[PDB]
Amino acid sequence: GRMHSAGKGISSSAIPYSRNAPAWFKLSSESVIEQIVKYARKGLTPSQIGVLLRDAHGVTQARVITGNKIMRILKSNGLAPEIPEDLYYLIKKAVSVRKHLERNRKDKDAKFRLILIESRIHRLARYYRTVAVLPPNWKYESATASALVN
Amino acid sequence: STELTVQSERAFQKQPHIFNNPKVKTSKRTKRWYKNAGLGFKTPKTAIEGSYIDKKCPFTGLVSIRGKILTGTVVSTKMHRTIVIRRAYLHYIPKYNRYEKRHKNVPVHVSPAFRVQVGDIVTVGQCRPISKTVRFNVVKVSAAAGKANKQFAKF
Amino acid sequence: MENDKGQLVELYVPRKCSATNRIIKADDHASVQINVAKVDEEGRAIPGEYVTYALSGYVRSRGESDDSLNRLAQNDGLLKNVWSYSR
Amino acid sequence: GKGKPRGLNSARKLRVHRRNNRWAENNYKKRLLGTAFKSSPFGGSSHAKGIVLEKLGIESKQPNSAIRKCVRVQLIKNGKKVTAFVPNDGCLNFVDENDEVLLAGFGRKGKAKGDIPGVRFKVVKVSGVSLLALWKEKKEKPRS
Amino acid sequence: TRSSVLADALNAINNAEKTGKRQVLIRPSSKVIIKFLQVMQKHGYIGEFEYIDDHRSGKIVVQLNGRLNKCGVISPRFNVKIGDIEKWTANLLPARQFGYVILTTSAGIMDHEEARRKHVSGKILGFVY
Amino acid sequence: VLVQDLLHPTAASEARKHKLKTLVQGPRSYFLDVKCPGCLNITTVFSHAQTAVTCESCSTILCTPTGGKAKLSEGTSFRRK
RNA sequence: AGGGGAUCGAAGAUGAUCAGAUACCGUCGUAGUCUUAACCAUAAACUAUGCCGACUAGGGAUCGGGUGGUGUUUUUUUAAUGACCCACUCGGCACCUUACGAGAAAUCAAAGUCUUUGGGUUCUGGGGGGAGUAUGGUCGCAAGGCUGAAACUUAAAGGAAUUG
RNA sequence: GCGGUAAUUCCAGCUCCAAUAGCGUAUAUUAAAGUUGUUGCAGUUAAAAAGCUCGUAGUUGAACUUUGGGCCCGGUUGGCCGGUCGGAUUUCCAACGGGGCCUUUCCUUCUGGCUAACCUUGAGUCCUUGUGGCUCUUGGCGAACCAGGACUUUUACUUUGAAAAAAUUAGAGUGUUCAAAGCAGGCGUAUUGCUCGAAUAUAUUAGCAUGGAAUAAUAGAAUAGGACG
RNA sequence: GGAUAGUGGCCUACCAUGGUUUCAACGGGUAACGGGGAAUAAGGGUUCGAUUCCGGAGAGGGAGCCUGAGAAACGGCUACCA
Ligand SMILES: [Zn+2]
Repeated sequence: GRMHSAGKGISSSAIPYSRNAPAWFKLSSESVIEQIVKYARKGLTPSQIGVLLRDAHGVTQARVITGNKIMRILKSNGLAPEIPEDLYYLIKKAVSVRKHLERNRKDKDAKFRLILIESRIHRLARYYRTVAVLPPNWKYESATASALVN
Repeated sequence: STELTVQSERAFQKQPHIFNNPKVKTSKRTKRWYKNAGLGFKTPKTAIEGSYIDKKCPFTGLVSIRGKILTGTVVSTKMHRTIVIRRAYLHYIPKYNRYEKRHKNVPVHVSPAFRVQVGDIVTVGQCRPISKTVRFNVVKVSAAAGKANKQFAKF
Repeated sequence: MENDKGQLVELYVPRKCSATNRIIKADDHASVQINVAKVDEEGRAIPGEYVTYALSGYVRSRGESDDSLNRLAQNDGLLKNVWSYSR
Repeated sequence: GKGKPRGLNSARKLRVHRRNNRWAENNYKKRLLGTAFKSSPFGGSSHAKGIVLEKLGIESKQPNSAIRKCVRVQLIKNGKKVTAFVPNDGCLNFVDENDEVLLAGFGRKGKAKGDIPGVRFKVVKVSGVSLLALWKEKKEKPRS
Repeated sequence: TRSSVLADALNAINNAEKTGKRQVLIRPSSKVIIKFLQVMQKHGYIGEFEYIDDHRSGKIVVQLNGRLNKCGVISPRFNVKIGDIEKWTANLLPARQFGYVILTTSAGIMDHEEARRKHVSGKILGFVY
Repeated sequence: VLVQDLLHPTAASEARKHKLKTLVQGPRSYFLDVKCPGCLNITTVFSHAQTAVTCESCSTILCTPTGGKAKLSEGTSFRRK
């Protein structure tokens, strides 16, 4: 696949057959759920949080030791932010790129890339809006995204 | 659609031959008539409770449901007491042995008993020529509001 | 290939490769018939008695006649190790 | 699967495309535009009569070397002019100018026949009688 | 993107056959795939297949012999109106006397013969001979 | 080749292929209980860091990440699983 | 429309050459060539070969990332590192040999799995010439771009290979 | 493609061929044409991949949710016998279908009408040592659809059926003397009738009706504003 | 409300701003009446139907109308154009 290029690299997570376990793992649900939530107070992303936990701590996958995905925990304790993580970071990027282009319009490369990024933003937002996780009138425009990120 | 004022016409809106005597002190003010379409069509509470008039009402008006009974997706509710619905289908073409997405927009009356919105799948019943284009009458709202409130705010 | 009331009809029921079971036909002058001999007690090897195999020109060409030989004539008991089903 | 949409609901695109590419079929185009009527000395009819203007002697193409006897003809139905060959040996002896002849096609849909340039028609009858019967001896060319 | 997993399976099997192989690793398993392979083995074209279970969509190891000339899929599962099955078997089968057109009906995934006997019909899946 | 065991692959040429090209795919990264003798307590670490992990109490270090695994900070010990 | 204008250098003038030589060769040299702000939108813009997906065959290199080694080499004190070596794995730019298979052939790991004819999808072509012409529409300051006929004519035009 | 002095193509004689009460021609159309390509084309060099990437309408779109076992009921061919005075039905038996079952298993649901079917049994038995067999009312099966009240996520596909003019087509019957046709006709007591017909099939798309539950869509309980009581 | 045998923007009055469209509206072309059908035989198709049956429309072009159960009739009338 790989949309906005013709790159065809394979790179991911080989998820274990072990839907349960980690056998050698102690603690409880309580432990890691508190972890998640307090890190959410600190203000980290479920990607950030999961990476951190899987590193310094000993959590193979948060959903296994706790039958629930991270963002679901966040939303459950009222920690879900305005818009999702991927859409957020897309808009943030498009924002930085756009500032770069405001700084020199001579860079057509940045134009092309800005088009791509924003197209991804629009397609994604269309998906999100379809599944009701975004108000069915939600649209991205630059002049408002500047604020919307910050 | 309708709503408000009820008596908002130059003429007096009244159900024909439904005399309510002044001398006979009633506690309902106005005497209401109604029936049932048939075919399984429950006459909604808002029709017998309500105080609208609509002579083009299937449940309180002077029309009759008979002939075709169709369903469709509401595409237009911009007019008054009448809507347009898109009925989609697929057409078989032999030479290619395949189908093609077609559609027709049917004009259809809608009583002030119902409360329609663009998207509500609806069931209509063919009546007599009501207007220049209208031969159907909304007879049941199968949908709801497409989970509208399910797009609410933050927290 | 019989007919109405039994009776074999139509001549010639061709061979068949042992490794692939794909028919061996006449113009394939690239097929092969390998004859291994039914040896007996101490040294000697009974002539007039064979374990025979067919090998389609296909496989011969593809270069798998050797390997398929090993496989075929070991679980046919005249080889011990050499070839293994896993890899 | 090379271009063509194989889906189960892509009838529309398929027949549309079929029309589109039908237009590259020469006789489809011509049958649909109306050419048979629009152009063409005959009106799309099989035959057409017309009066003889002058008698022509058309030198044949290469590598042949002769003179092809013809006539210039003005078609009655539609006043269009057109030159027509006169078949067989003689027969240009049978016409005379101002005569009222009967023309048919050359069996090539337009397209001049052999070595005769720009002649897409021929003579079949003159003066009311068949040119053939004249060339034999069965019949004789009427009064005037 | 993977458009028809059945199509992939059949292509896989055929491509294994031709090359002179005796097994196939096909991927990833499905219900239609399984029932198809089953109607195949019911007439002894393949040996026995095994559903290996990756904790995702599946894997299948199909042991095959060599009776199989060609199995395949009809891309747009057309609708067969019971008078049309004859037309299809005529279309892509070597002879009257053998081979099987196989289709999905509201009486299950079955071959044109079983469909004919049962007197049921529907969409056309593929074919085997 | 021509005929082989797809259901049963040798541990050798199964341990060569890609993490997704195995028979039934699975990870190739391990957890290890790691310890620096400064304190007395051990902390579980994932072999590929991303995050530069420190010990329980003493703000020391444990590993600085790389293009893959985590380079353990010299004066440390570890145990798989 | 400004700057810039070393160089080479459509135009143009010249010396030659030739029957002629508006050329090829020599000299002079305007515009150009550079850059800024706007245009313009085409190249044999080519791999003359649409994109996503699956499968079908062997070999040695090389780019990038990773892993494995009581390999070499760097010495300081053994390491750490850095370069190199070897095996393996992803994703690359390419070659090699093959050919089960394809082709009209030249050739092609796709141009294969295609009369045993169906993974999904976008685009174009239907004898040659007339002709990318005419007409309309639209785009541009212009040069011109896109969209784009017919009448008539014609038995061939064309591709790959073989011998001469 | 023939003809420029020996023309196997012209003008003719002879001889011969082909079709034959008919044969040529001109125009169109269909087949040939896989040269319009759904079936089924072609696009490196022959006609043809847009300079490039985005991208809306359109076409298309991974996998996974009742699978597996047990029992009954009655059909339709066919086999080996025939029991019989060409065809017949039991059981012996396989084969191939349908219906209903119990396996945690809505079948819309109450409120009675209806009950055909048995867990029933009430006496026993014609009769093969009896679960072979069904007439037979008194505790005990719902769905088979009645009518009334109360509600139901929507589809595509497929089956069977109804509703369906004739002529036309496919096609049965009848010797217009044959035949294209026609729907006649055929038989005796041919002096006071007798009688077979005037079939069947297709008739698709859409609408109605009915069975199916694979394939493929659609809707649902996450700010629980959820499910039944 | 009027008008009709009667439903209806059929017409009038008041009032609103709606109705169709790349699933191709609207417009143009047709040497276009529609159907039962016909020609062509592997199949899928292609082509055609003015014409013995059914439905519609017209009576040189247009309008208007009398009579009547039924006609906007034309082998009826009235007016205009040819
Ligand atoms: Zn420490």
